[PDB]
Amino acid sequence: KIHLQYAKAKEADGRYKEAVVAYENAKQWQSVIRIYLDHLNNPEKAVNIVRETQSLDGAKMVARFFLQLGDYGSAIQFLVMSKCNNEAFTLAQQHNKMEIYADIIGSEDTTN
Repeated sequence: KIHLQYAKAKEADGRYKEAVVAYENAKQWQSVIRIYLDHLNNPEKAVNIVRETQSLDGAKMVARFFLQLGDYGSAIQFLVMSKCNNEAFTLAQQHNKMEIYADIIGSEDTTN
């Protein structure tokens, strides 16, 4: 919580130097994602928490911004749509319909 205090303080400045530490130490994929996706935009940065700390829908912000390509149907599942059984399945249909991309989302945990 002390780190989160310094996080709010430096956020008022704007330097995400170690505020990501301030967040993830406080177990904030929330604040990590807010700051990085807001500025860093690094898929690896958010994917850190996404693939080792189970970041929920904060990763989904990254995909919400990065789902603007033909092969980004993987991106919709690259971040796993958080917990989603048909959101990413609607996205798989959505290309025109993408059965190949649907089974691509079926690379591990197709649908639930």
